[PDB]
Amino acid sequence: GMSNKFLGTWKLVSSENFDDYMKALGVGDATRKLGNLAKPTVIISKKGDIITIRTESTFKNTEISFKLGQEFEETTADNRKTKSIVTLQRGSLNQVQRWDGKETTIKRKLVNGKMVAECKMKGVVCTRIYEKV
Ligand SMILES: CCCCCCCCCCCCCCCC(=O)O
Ligand SMILES: [Cl-]
Repeated sequence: GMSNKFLGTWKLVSSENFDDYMKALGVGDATRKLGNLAKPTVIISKKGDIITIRTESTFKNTEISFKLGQEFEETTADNRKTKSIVTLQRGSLNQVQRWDGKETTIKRKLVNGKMVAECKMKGVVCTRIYEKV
């Protein structure tokens, strides 16, 4: 299953192309301004086969609990009501969000101890790097 190296508290240290990714989601100007200034902490925890990913930031908090491969209702930070699935592909934790005929992916993988989150929407790719704290 998911590597236990995912479990723990993660702090954003780098974000690239987040503004254009938010635009792709349809996020308004003022919201993106605070979204680009946020330095969220991500906590990944596990209770049995239920994985929990909590994101904490001054602006917004989110939390999703899921089992690999099983669709679930999700509310994103920008307040999208999506049906989402998390899968494992070569150790990569890949989350797909679907809503209003749209689709975006957030792929999380471990690289030299860092967690690297690739966010894709249409032809827009955003990379966010976290470090274990
Ligand atoms: C939680 C801070 C950002 C809040 C601003 C809302 C803009 C919508 C962005 C929602 C998708 C976030 C993708 C980041 C994924 C991650 O790095 O874990
Ligand atoms: Cl923050």
